[PDB]
Amino acid sequence: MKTVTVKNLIIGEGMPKIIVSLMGRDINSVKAEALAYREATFDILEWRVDHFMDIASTQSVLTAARVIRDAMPDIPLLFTFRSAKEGGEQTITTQHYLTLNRAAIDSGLVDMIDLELFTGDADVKATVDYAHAHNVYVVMSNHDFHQTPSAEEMVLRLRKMQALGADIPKIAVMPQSKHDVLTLLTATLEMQQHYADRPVITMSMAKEGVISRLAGEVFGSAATFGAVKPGQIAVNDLRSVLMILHNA
Amino acid sequence: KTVTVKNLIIGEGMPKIIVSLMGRDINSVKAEALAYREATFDILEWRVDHFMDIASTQSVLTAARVIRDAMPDIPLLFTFRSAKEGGEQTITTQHYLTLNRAAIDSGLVDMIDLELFTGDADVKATVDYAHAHNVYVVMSNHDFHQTPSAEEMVLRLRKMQALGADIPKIAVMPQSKHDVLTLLTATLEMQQHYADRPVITMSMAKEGVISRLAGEVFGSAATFGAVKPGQIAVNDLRSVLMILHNA
Ligand SMILES: C[C@H]1C(=O)[C@@H](O)[C@H](O)C[C@]1(O)C(=O)O
Ligand SMILES: C[C@H]1C(=O)[C@@H](O)[C@H](O)C[C@]1(O)C(=O)O
Repeated sequence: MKTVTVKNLIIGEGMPKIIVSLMGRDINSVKAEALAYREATFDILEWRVDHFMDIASTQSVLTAARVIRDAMPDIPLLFTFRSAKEGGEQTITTQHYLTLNRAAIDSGLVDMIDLELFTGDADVKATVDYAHAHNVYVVMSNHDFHQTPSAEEMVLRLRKMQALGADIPKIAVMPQSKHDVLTLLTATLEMQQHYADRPVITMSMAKEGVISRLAGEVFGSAATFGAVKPGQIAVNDLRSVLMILHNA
Repeated sequence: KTVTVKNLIIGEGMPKIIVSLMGRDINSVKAEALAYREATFDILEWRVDHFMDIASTQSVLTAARVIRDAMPDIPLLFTFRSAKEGGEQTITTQHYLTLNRAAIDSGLVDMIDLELFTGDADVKATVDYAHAHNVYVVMSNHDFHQTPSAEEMVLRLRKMQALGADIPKIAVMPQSKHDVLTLLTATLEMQQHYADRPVITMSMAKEGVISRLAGEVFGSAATFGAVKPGQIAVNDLRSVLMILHNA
Protein backbone atom coordinates (compact mmCIF):
# COMPACT_ATOMS: atom_id res chain seq x y z
CA MET A 1 0.00 0.00 0.00
CA LYS A 2 1.71 3.13 -1.29
CA THR A 3 0.53 6.21 0.65
CA VAL A 4 0.16 9.84 -0.38
CA THR A 5 1.80 12.34 1.96
CA VAL A 6 0.65 15.85 1.30
CA LYS A 7 2.05 18.62 3.45
CA ASN A 8 2.39 16.29 6.43
CA LEU A 9 -0.94 14.49 6.09
CA ILE A 10 -0.57 10.79 5.32
CA ILE A 11 -3.44 9.43 3.24
CA GLY A 12 -3.94 5.63 3.37
CA GLU A 13 -2.74 5.27 7.00
CA GLY A 14 -4.62 5.55 10.30
CA MET A 15 -8.02 7.17 10.59
CA PRO A 16 -9.71 8.23 7.39
CA LYS A 17 -8.95 11.88 6.52
CA ILE A 18 -11.68 14.51 6.62
CA ILE A 19 -12.28 16.48 3.45
CA VAL A 20 -14.43 19.59 3.40
CA SER A 21 -15.69 21.14 0.17
CA LEU A 22 -15.50 24.88 -0.42
CA MET A 23 -18.01 26.34 -2.89
CA GLY A 24 -17.81 29.94 -4.12
CA ARG A 25 -19.58 31.57 -7.06
CA ASP A 26 -17.10 34.51 -7.26
CA ILE A 27 -13.80 35.74 -5.74
CA ASN A 28 -15.37 37.53 -2.79
CA SER A 29 -17.55 34.49 -2.02
CA VAL A 30 -14.57 32.12 -2.25
CA LYS A 31 -12.70 34.45 0.13
CA ALA A 32 -15.64 34.64 2.55
CA GLU A 33 -15.80 30.81 2.66
CA ALA A 34 -12.00 30.57 2.95
CA LEU A 35 -12.09 32.78 6.08
CA ALA A 36 -14.99 30.85 7.62
CA TYR A 37 -13.51 27.39 6.79
CA ARG A 38 -10.16 28.41 8.28
CA GLU A 39 -11.67 28.37 11.84
CA ALA A 40 -12.52 24.70 11.38
CA THR A 41 -10.56 21.51 11.93
CA PHE A 42 -10.23 19.12 8.98
CA ASP A 43 -7.53 17.38 6.90
CA ILE A 44 -8.07 18.35 3.26
CA LEU A 45 -9.66 21.32 1.55
CA GLU A 46 -11.46 20.52 -1.70
CA TRP A 47 -12.18 23.59 -3.84
CA ARG A 48 -15.25 22.80 -5.89
CA VAL A 49 -14.28 24.83 -8.95
CA ASP A 50 -17.55 24.03 -10.85
CA HIS A 51 -19.43 26.51 -8.58
CA PHE A 52 -17.15 29.34 -9.59
CA MET A 53 -18.82 31.45 -12.31
CA ASP A 54 -15.81 33.05 -14.02
CA ILE A 55 -14.37 29.73 -15.19
CA ALA A 56 -13.80 31.00 -18.72
CA SER A 57 -10.90 33.04 -17.31
CA THR A 58 -7.95 30.88 -16.35
CA GLN A 59 -6.42 33.93 -14.58
CA SER A 60 -9.59 34.38 -12.50
CA VAL A 61 -9.52 30.66 -11.62
CA LEU A 62 -5.89 30.92 -10.54
CA THR A 63 -6.64 34.10 -8.52
CA ALA A 64 -9.36 32.12 -6.63
CA ALA A 65 -6.89 29.26 -6.10
CA ARG A 66 -4.28 31.66 -4.69
CA VAL A 67 -6.76 33.24 -2.25
CA ILE A 68 -7.57 29.78 -0.85
CA ARG A 69 -3.94 28.70 -0.71
CA ASP A 70 -2.95 31.93 1.04
CA ALA A 71 -5.86 31.65 3.55
CA MET A 72 -4.69 28.17 4.66
CA PRO A 73 -1.02 27.87 3.60
CA ASP A 74 -0.50 24.51 5.39
CA ILE A 75 -3.68 22.69 4.29
CA PRO A 76 -3.60 20.00 1.61
CA LEU A 77 -5.46 21.63 -1.29
CA LEU A 78 -7.42 19.58 -3.82
CA PHE A 79 -8.61 21.25 -7.06
CA THR A 80 -11.95 19.74 -8.22
CA PHE A 81 -14.06 20.60 -11.24
CA ARG A 82 -16.96 18.14 -10.96
CA SER A 83 -18.78 17.84 -14.30
CA ALA A 84 -22.58 18.27 -14.42
CA LYS A 85 -22.56 14.66 -15.74
CA GLU A 86 -21.27 13.48 -12.35
CA GLY A 87 -23.30 15.90 -10.24
CA GLY A 88 -21.38 19.15 -10.77
CA GLU A 89 -22.75 22.68 -11.23
CA GLN A 90 -22.09 23.55 -14.91
CA THR A 91 -21.07 22.25 -18.33
CA ILE A 92 -17.55 22.44 -19.68
CA THR A 93 -15.88 21.13 -22.81
CA THR A 94 -13.19 18.52 -22.38
CA GLN A 95 -10.66 21.01 -23.82
CA HIS A 96 -11.49 23.65 -21.24
CA TYR A 97 -11.53 21.12 -18.39
CA LEU A 98 -8.01 20.17 -19.43
CA THR A 99 -6.92 23.87 -19.64
CA LEU A 100 -8.08 24.48 -16.06
CA ASN A 101 -6.63 21.32 -14.61
CA ARG A 102 -3.28 21.85 -16.38
CA ALA A 103 -3.22 25.49 -15.16
CA ALA A 104 -3.97 24.41 -11.62
CA ILE A 105 -1.19 21.80 -11.91
CA ASP A 106 1.54 24.05 -13.22
CA SER A 107 0.53 27.03 -10.96
CA GLY A 108 2.15 25.42 -7.89
CA LEU A 109 -0.88 26.51 -5.85
CA VAL A 110 -2.54 23.11 -5.40
CA ASP A 111 -1.41 19.83 -3.94
CA MET A 112 -3.89 17.47 -5.64
CA ILE A 113 -6.22 17.52 -8.64
CA ASP A 114 -9.44 15.60 -9.18
CA LEU A 115 -9.66 13.93 -12.58
CA GLU A 116 -12.78 12.09 -13.72
CA LEU A 117 -12.11 8.56 -14.98
CA PHE A 118 -14.61 8.98 -17.83
CA THR A 119 -13.06 12.18 -19.21
CA GLY A 120 -11.45 10.12 -21.99
CA ASP A 121 -8.46 7.82 -21.73
CA ALA A 122 -6.04 9.96 -23.82
CA ASP A 123 -6.95 13.08 -21.84
CA VAL A 124 -6.73 11.26 -18.50
CA LYS A 125 -3.37 9.62 -19.25
CA ALA A 126 -1.95 12.91 -20.46
CA THR A 127 -3.19 14.83 -17.44
CA VAL A 128 -1.91 12.24 -14.94
CA ASP A 129 1.55 12.47 -16.51
CA TYR A 130 1.51 16.29 -16.43
CA ALA A 131 0.43 16.28 -12.77
CA HIS A 132 3.20 13.85 -11.88
CA ALA A 133 5.74 15.89 -13.86
CA HIS A 134 4.77 18.82 -11.60
CA ASN A 135 4.62 16.80 -8.33
CA VAL A 136 0.81 17.13 -8.03
CA TYR A 137 -1.17 14.07 -6.88
CA VAL A 138 -4.28 12.79 -8.67
CA VAL A 139 -7.52 11.82 -7.08
CA MET A 140 -9.23 10.02 -9.95
CA SER A 141 -12.99 9.98 -9.52
CA ASN A 142 -16.21 8.46 -10.69
CA HIS A 143 -19.64 9.33 -9.34
CA ASP A 144 -23.11 7.98 -9.97
CA PHE A 145 -25.66 10.24 -8.21
CA HIS A 146 -28.58 8.12 -9.44
CA GLN A 147 -27.77 4.51 -8.57
CA THR A 148 -25.30 1.92 -7.33
CA PRO A 149 -23.44 -0.24 -9.89
CA SER A 150 -22.71 -3.91 -9.12
CA ALA A 151 -19.78 -4.62 -6.75
CA GLU A 152 -17.85 -6.02 -9.67
CA GLU A 153 -18.39 -2.93 -11.83
CA MET A 154 -17.26 -0.60 -9.02
CA VAL A 155 -14.09 -2.68 -8.45
CA LEU A 156 -13.46 -2.65 -12.23
CA ARG A 157 -13.60 1.14 -12.23
CA LEU A 158 -11.29 1.55 -9.23
CA ARG A 159 -8.82 -0.91 -10.77
CA LYS A 160 -8.87 1.00 -14.07
CA MET A 161 -8.08 4.11 -12.07
CA GLN A 162 -5.02 2.33 -10.58
CA ALA A 163 -3.98 1.17 -14.06
CA LEU A 164 -4.26 4.80 -15.29
CA GLY A 165 -1.81 5.90 -12.55
CA ALA A 166 -4.26 7.43 -10.08
CA ASP A 167 -2.67 8.20 -6.71
CA ILE A 168 -6.07 7.87 -5.02
CA PRO A 169 -8.95 6.14 -6.84
CA LYS A 170 -12.31 7.49 -5.66
CA ILE A 171 -15.87 6.38 -6.25
CA ALA A 172 -19.18 7.77 -4.94
CA VAL A 173 -22.54 6.12 -5.64
CA MET A 174 -26.19 6.75 -4.73
CA PRO A 175 -28.06 4.08 -2.75
CA GLN A 176 -31.65 3.28 -3.75
CA SER A 177 -31.88 0.79 -0.80
CA LYS A 178 -29.95 -0.38 2.26
CA HIS A 179 -28.83 -3.38 0.18
CA ASP A 180 -27.00 -0.84 -2.11
CA VAL A 181 -25.02 0.43 0.87
CA LEU A 182 -23.80 -3.13 1.62
CA THR A 183 -22.81 -3.46 -2.05
CA LEU A 184 -20.62 -0.32 -1.82
CA LEU A 185 -19.07 -1.60 1.44
CA THR A 186 -18.47 -5.02 -0.18
CA ALA A 187 -16.78 -3.32 -3.18
CA THR A 188 -14.59 -1.28 -0.83
CA LEU A 189 -13.46 -4.42 1.02
CA GLU A 190 -12.66 -6.41 -2.14
CA MET A 191 -10.55 -3.52 -3.36
CA GLN A 192 -8.79 -3.30 -0.02
CA GLN A 193 -7.89 -6.95 0.38
CA HIS A 194 -7.30 -8.13 -3.25
CA TYR A 195 -6.21 -5.18 -5.39
CA ALA A 196 -5.46 -1.88 -3.73
CA ASP A 197 -1.79 -0.96 -3.39
CA ARG A 198 -2.69 2.68 -2.90
CA PRO A 199 -5.34 4.53 -0.90
CA VAL A 200 -8.94 4.39 -2.20
CA ILE A 201 -11.88 6.65 -1.30
CA THR A 202 -15.38 5.23 -1.45
CA MET A 203 -18.76 6.55 -0.38
CA SER A 204 -22.47 5.75 -0.51
CA MET A 205 -24.44 8.96 -0.78
CA ALA A 206 -27.41 10.34 1.11
CA LYS A 207 -28.90 9.43 4.52
CA GLU A 208 -28.92 5.73 3.66
CA GLY A 209 -25.18 5.84 2.92
CA VAL A 210 -23.99 7.75 6.01
CA ILE A 211 -22.52 4.59 7.57
CA SER A 212 -20.00 4.49 4.67
CA ARG A 213 -18.67 7.90 5.85
CA LEU A 214 -17.99 6.40 9.29
CA ALA A 215 -16.75 2.88 8.40
CA GLY A 216 -13.71 3.70 6.27
CA GLU A 217 -11.01 2.42 8.62
CA VAL A 218 -12.83 -0.93 8.77
CA PHE A 219 -13.58 -1.64 5.08
CA GLY A 220 -10.91 0.50 3.34
CA SER A 221 -11.87 4.03 2.51
CA ALA A 222 -9.02 6.44 3.21
CA ALA A 223 -11.02 9.69 3.29
CA THR A 224 -14.50 10.94 4.02
CA PHE A 225 -16.35 14.19 3.34
CA GLY A 226 -17.51 16.40 6.20
CA ALA A 227 -19.41 19.67 6.56
CA VAL A 228 -18.16 22.79 8.33
CA LYS A 229 -21.49 24.65 7.95
CA PRO A 230 -28.97 14.36 3.85
CA GLY A 231 -25.83 12.38 4.71
CA GLN A 232 -23.74 15.43 5.57
CA ILE A 233 -22.01 15.12 8.93
CA ALA A 234 -20.51 18.09 10.72
CA VAL A 235 -16.73 17.76 10.90
CA ASN A 236 -16.49 17.76 14.72
CA ASP A 237 -19.17 15.02 14.87
CA LEU A 238 -17.39 13.10 12.12
CA ARG A 239 -14.00 13.30 13.84
CA SER A 240 -15.66 12.08 17.10
CA VAL A 241 -16.98 8.93 15.45
CA LEU A 242 -13.71 8.28 13.62
CA MET A 243 -11.69 8.49 16.83
CA ILE A 244 -14.16 6.35 18.76
CA LEU A 245 -13.98 3.65 16.07
CA HIS A 246 -10.18 3.92 15.75
CA ASN A 247 -9.60 3.51 19.51
CA ALA A 248 -12.16 0.75 20.15
CA LYS B 1 -43.66 -5.20 16.71
CA THR B 2 -41.79 -3.53 19.53
CA VAL B 3 -41.16 -4.67 23.13
CA THR B 4 -41.79 -2.35 26.08
CA VAL B 5 -40.11 -2.75 29.45
CA LYS B 6 -40.67 0.02 32.02
CA ASN B 7 -41.44 2.58 29.27
CA LEU B 8 -38.41 1.57 27.16
CA ILE B 9 -39.70 0.77 23.68
CA ILE B 10 -37.30 -1.73 22.07
CA GLY B 11 -37.53 -1.80 18.27
CA GLU B 12 -38.14 1.91 17.70
CA GLY B 13 -35.74 4.83 17.29
CA MET B 14 -32.08 4.57 18.18
CA PRO B 15 -30.70 1.20 19.25
CA LYS B 16 -31.02 0.74 23.01
CA ILE B 17 -27.87 0.57 25.15
CA ILE B 18 -27.38 -2.55 27.27
CA VAL B 19 -24.73 -2.57 30.02
CA SER B 20 -23.74 -5.78 31.74
CA LEU B 21 -23.28 -6.11 35.48
CA MET B 22 -20.59 -8.67 36.35
CA GLY B 23 -19.88 -9.47 40.00
CA ARG B 24 -18.59 -12.76 41.33
CA ASP B 25 -20.25 -12.49 44.71
CA ILE B 26 -22.92 -10.62 46.60
CA ASN B 27 -20.46 -7.84 47.79
CA SER B 28 -19.29 -7.03 44.29
CA VAL B 29 -22.81 -7.24 42.84
CA LYS B 30 -24.19 -4.81 45.45
CA ALA B 31 -21.22 -2.46 44.86
CA GLU B 32 -21.61 -2.53 41.06
CA ALA B 33 -25.38 -1.96 41.13
CA LEU B 34 -24.73 1.16 43.25
CA ALA B 35 -22.00 2.46 40.94
CA TYR B 36 -24.12 1.71 37.84
CA ARG B 37 -26.73 4.30 39.02
CA GLU B 38 -24.27 6.97 37.85
CA ALA B 39 -24.22 5.79 34.23
CA THR B 40 -26.91 6.38 31.63
CA PHE B 41 -28.12 3.36 29.69
CA ASP B 42 -31.40 1.72 28.68
CA ILE B 43 -31.19 -1.86 29.88
CA LEU B 44 -29.29 -3.55 32.68
CA GLU B 45 -28.15 -7.10 31.94
CA TRP B 46 -27.09 -9.14 35.02
CA ARG B 47 -24.56 -11.68 33.89
CA VAL B 48 -25.53 -14.43 36.33
CA ASP B 49 -22.81 -16.82 35.09
CA HIS B 50 -20.10 -14.66 36.75
CA PHE B 51 -21.70 -15.30 40.16
CA MET B 52 -19.81 -18.02 42.02
CA ASP B 53 -22.43 -19.07 44.56
CA ILE B 54 -24.60 -20.40 41.69
CA ALA B 55 -25.93 -23.63 43.23
CA SER B 56 -27.97 -21.63 45.78
CA THR B 57 -31.16 -20.32 44.16
CA GLN B 58 -31.82 -18.18 47.25
CA SER B 59 -28.32 -16.69 46.90
CA VAL B 60 -28.89 -15.88 43.25
CA LEU B 61 -32.29 -14.30 43.98
CA THR B 62 -30.82 -12.19 46.82
CA ALA B 63 -28.29 -10.83 44.34
CA ALA B 64 -31.21 -9.99 42.02
CA ARG B 65 -32.97 -8.17 44.90
CA VAL B 66 -29.89 -6.03 45.62
CA ILE B 67 -29.76 -5.02 41.97
CA ARG B 68 -33.47 -4.18 41.83
CA ASP B 69 -33.09 -2.26 45.13
CA ALA B 70 -30.38 0.00 43.67
CA MET B 71 -32.23 0.51 40.37
CA PRO B 72 -35.98 0.07 40.83
CA ASP B 73 -37.05 1.50 37.40
CA ILE B 74 -34.38 0.04 35.11
CA PRO B 75 -35.34 -2.66 32.60
CA LEU B 76 -33.58 -5.72 34.06
CA LEU B 77 -32.46 -8.75 32.06
CA PHE B 78 -31.39 -11.91 33.87
CA THR B 79 -28.71 -13.70 31.81
CA PHE B 80 -26.83 -16.94 32.52
CA ARG B 81 -24.40 -17.37 29.60
CA SER B 82 -23.12 -20.95 29.39
CA ALA B 83 -19.36 -21.41 28.93
CA LYS B 84 -20.16 -23.13 25.59
CA GLU B 85 -21.43 -19.72 24.32
CA GLY B 86 -18.77 -17.47 25.91
CA GLY B 87 -19.83 -17.65 29.53
CA GLU B 88 -17.88 -17.93 32.80
CA GLN B 89 -19.10 -21.40 33.90
CA THR B 90 -21.49 -24.28 33.14
CA ILE B 91 -24.46 -25.58 35.10
CA THR B 92 -26.80 -28.55 34.60
CA THR B 93 -29.67 -27.98 32.22
CA GLN B 94 -32.02 -28.66 35.13
CA HIS B 95 -30.45 -25.94 37.32
CA TYR B 96 -30.40 -23.49 34.37
CA LEU B 97 -34.15 -23.95 33.99
CA THR B 98 -34.56 -23.81 37.79
CA LEU B 99 -32.65 -20.50 38.04
CA ASN B 100 -34.66 -18.98 35.17
CA ARG B 101 -38.02 -20.13 36.60
CA ALA B 102 -36.89 -18.69 39.98
CA ALA B 103 -36.05 -15.31 38.39
CA ILE B 104 -39.40 -15.32 36.59
CA ASP B 105 -41.34 -16.14 39.75
CA SER B 106 -39.55 -13.53 41.82
CA GLY B 107 -41.02 -10.46 40.07
CA LEU B 108 -37.50 -8.93 40.28
CA VAL B 109 -36.59 -9.11 36.60
CA ASP B 110 -38.32 -7.92 33.43
CA MET B 111 -36.64 -10.23 30.95
CA ILE B 112 -34.67 -13.50 30.97
CA ASP B 113 -32.16 -14.77 28.47
CA LEU B 114 -32.72 -18.25 27.05
CA GLU B 115 -30.15 -19.91 24.87
CA LEU B 116 -31.70 -21.26 21.64
CA PHE B 117 -29.48 -24.37 21.67
CA THR B 118 -30.60 -25.35 25.20
CA GLY B 119 -33.13 -27.75 23.63
CA ASP B 120 -36.44 -27.13 21.88
CA ALA B 121 -38.79 -28.71 24.45
CA ASP B 122 -37.09 -26.99 27.43
CA VAL B 123 -37.00 -23.68 25.52
CA LYS B 124 -40.76 -23.63 24.69
CA ALA B 125 -41.64 -24.71 28.25
CA THR B 126 -39.61 -21.84 29.66
CA VAL B 127 -40.82 -19.27 27.14
CA ASP B 128 -44.41 -20.23 28.07
CA TYR B 129 -43.65 -20.00 31.79
CA ALA B 130 -42.14 -16.50 31.31
CA HIS B 131 -45.10 -15.12 29.39
CA ALA B 132 -47.56 -16.61 31.90
CA HIS B 133 -45.82 -14.42 34.50
CA ASN B 134 -45.45 -11.40 32.25
CA VAL B 135 -41.74 -11.76 31.69
CA TYR B 136 -40.16 -11.27 28.27
CA VAL B 137 -37.57 -13.57 26.71
CA VAL B 138 -34.40 -12.52 24.94
CA MET B 139 -33.53 -15.72 23.07
CA SER B 140 -29.82 -15.89 22.35
CA ASN B 141 -27.20 -17.78 20.32
CA HIS B 142 -23.51 -16.90 20.52
CA ASP B 143 -20.60 -18.25 18.56
CA PHE B 144 -17.36 -16.89 20.08
CA HIS B 145 -15.21 -18.83 17.56
CA GLN B 146 -16.57 -17.89 14.14
CA THR B 147 -19.31 -16.39 12.00
CA PRO B 148 -21.92 -18.69 10.45
CA SER B 149 -23.26 -18.08 6.93
CA ALA B 150 -25.81 -15.25 6.65
CA GLU B 151 -28.31 -17.93 5.60
CA GLU B 152 -27.62 -19.93 8.81
CA MET B 153 -27.88 -16.87 11.08
CA VAL B 154 -31.18 -15.85 9.50
CA LEU B 155 -32.43 -19.42 10.01
CA ARG B 156 -31.51 -19.25 13.72
CA LEU B 157 -33.16 -15.88 14.27
CA ARG B 158 -36.33 -17.16 12.54
CA LYS B 159 -36.28 -20.28 14.70
CA MET B 160 -36.12 -18.03 17.78
CA GLN B 161 -39.25 -16.25 16.59
CA ALA B 162 -40.97 -19.67 16.12
CA LEU B 163 -40.20 -20.69 19.71
CA GLY B 164 -41.78 -17.42 20.95
CA ALA B 165 -38.78 -15.20 21.70
CA ASP B 166 -39.79 -11.59 22.36
CA ILE B 167 -36.34 -10.51 21.09
CA PRO B 168 -34.15 -12.86 19.01
CA LYS B 169 -30.42 -12.24 19.59
CA ILE B 170 -27.26 -13.45 17.85
CA ALA B 171 -23.68 -12.50 18.58
CA VAL B 172 -20.83 -13.95 16.50
CA MET B 173 -17.08 -13.66 16.27
CA PRO B 174 -15.63 -12.25 13.03
CA GLN B 175 -12.49 -13.91 11.66
CA SER B 176 -12.33 -11.82 8.49
CA LYS B 177 -13.50 -8.31 7.69
CA HIS B 178 -15.95 -10.08 5.34
CA ASP B 179 -17.45 -11.88 8.33
CA VAL B 180 -18.50 -8.48 9.69
CA LEU B 181 -20.37 -7.69 6.43
CA THR B 182 -21.96 -11.14 6.58
CA LEU B 183 -23.41 -10.36 10.03
CA LEU B 184 -24.75 -6.99 8.75
CA THR B 185 -26.19 -8.71 5.68
CA ALA B 186 -28.01 -11.29 7.86
CA THR B 187 -29.28 -8.47 10.04
CA LEU B 188 -30.76 -6.52 7.16
CA GLU B 189 -32.37 -9.66 5.67
CA MET B 190 -33.99 -10.56 8.97
CA GLN B 191 -35.30 -7.07 9.69
CA GLN B 192 -36.67 -6.40 6.24
CA HIS B 193 -38.01 -9.81 5.18
CA TYR B 194 -38.70 -11.92 8.33
CA ALA B 195 -38.74 -10.09 11.65
CA ASP B 196 -42.15 -9.32 13.10
CA ARG B 197 -40.42 -8.23 16.32
CA PRO B 198 -37.14 -6.53 17.36
CA VAL B 199 -33.88 -8.41 16.78
CA ILE B 200 -30.44 -7.86 18.32
CA THR B 201 -27.26 -8.76 16.41
CA MET B 202 -23.60 -8.21 17.03
CA SER B 203 -20.25 -8.93 15.49
CA MET B 204 -17.78 -9.25 18.34
CA ALA B 205 -14.27 -7.97 19.07
CA LYS B 206 -12.53 -4.94 17.55
CA GLU B 207 -13.16 -6.13 13.94
CA GLY B 208 -16.91 -6.11 14.62
CA VAL B 209 -17.22 -2.69 16.30
CA ILE B 210 -19.09 -1.07 13.42
CA SER B 211 -21.93 -3.56 14.17
CA ARG B 212 -22.25 -1.96 17.64
CA LEU B 213 -22.66 1.44 15.98
CA ALA B 214 -24.78 0.72 12.89
CA GLY B 215 -27.80 -1.00 14.42
CA GLU B 216 -30.26 1.65 13.22
CA VAL B 217 -28.97 1.26 9.65
CA PHE B 218 -29.14 -2.53 9.26
CA GLY B 219 -31.73 -3.52 11.83
CA SER B 220 -30.26 -4.31 15.27
CA ALA B 221 -32.50 -2.95 17.98
CA ALA B 222 -29.90 -2.89 20.74
CA THR B 223 -26.23 -2.68 21.42
CA PHE B 224 -23.80 -3.20 24.33
CA GLY B 225 -21.77 -0.47 26.03
CA ALA B 226 -19.30 -0.50 28.94
CA VAL B 227 -19.52 1.51 32.15
CA LYS B 228 -16.00 0.25 32.99
CA PRO B 229 -11.40 -5.03 22.97
CA GLY B 230 -14.29 -3.79 20.80
CA GLN B 231 -15.91 -2.39 23.94
CA ILE B 232 -17.23 1.12 23.81
CA ALA B 233 -17.77 3.37 26.80
CA VAL B 234 -21.51 4.10 27.12
CA ASN B 235 -21.14 7.85 26.66
CA ASP B 236 -19.06 7.38 23.52
CA LEU B 237 -21.49 4.80 22.21
CA ARG B 238 -24.46 7.13 22.90
CA SER B 239 -22.63 9.95 21.07
CA VAL B 240 -22.20 7.86 17.91
CA LEU B 241 -25.73 6.52 17.91
CA MET B 242 -27.03 10.10 18.13
CA ILE B 243 -24.83 11.32 15.29
CA LEU B 244 -26.18 8.49 13.07
CA HIS B 245 -29.78 8.91 14.25
CA ASN B 246 -29.86 12.68 13.65
CA ALA B 247 -28.16 12.82 10.23
C1 LIG C 1 -19.07 13.84 -1.34
C2 LIG C 1 -19.05 15.37 -1.17
C3 LIG C 1 -18.47 15.99 -2.28
O1 LIG C 1 -18.27 15.35 -3.32
C4 LIG C 1 -18.27 17.38 -2.19
O2 LIG C 1 -17.58 17.94 -3.32
C5 LIG C 1 -19.63 18.06 -2.06
O3 LIG C 1 -19.47 19.46 -1.89
C6 LIG C 1 -20.37 17.47 -0.86
C7 LIG C 1 -20.47 15.95 -1.03
O4 LIG C 1 -21.21 15.65 -2.21
C8 LIG C 1 -21.19 15.37 0.19
O5 LIG C 1 -20.71 15.65 1.31
O6 LIG C 1 -22.19 14.66 -0.03
C1 LIG D 1 -22.70 -9.43 23.07
C2 LIG D 1 -22.33 -8.85 24.46
C3 LIG D 1 -22.92 -9.61 25.50
O1 LIG D 1 -23.70 -10.52 25.24
C4 LIG D 1 -22.65 -9.28 26.85
O2 LIG D 1 -23.24 -10.23 27.77
C5 LIG D 1 -21.14 -9.24 27.09
O3 LIG D 1 -20.87 -8.72 28.40
C6 LIG D 1 -20.49 -8.33 26.06
C7 LIG D 1 -20.82 -8.79 24.63
O4 LIG D 1 -20.24 -10.09 24.41
C8 LIG D 1 -20.21 -7.77 23.67
O5 LIG D 1 -20.52 -6.58 23.84
O6 LIG D 1 -19.43 -8.20 22.79
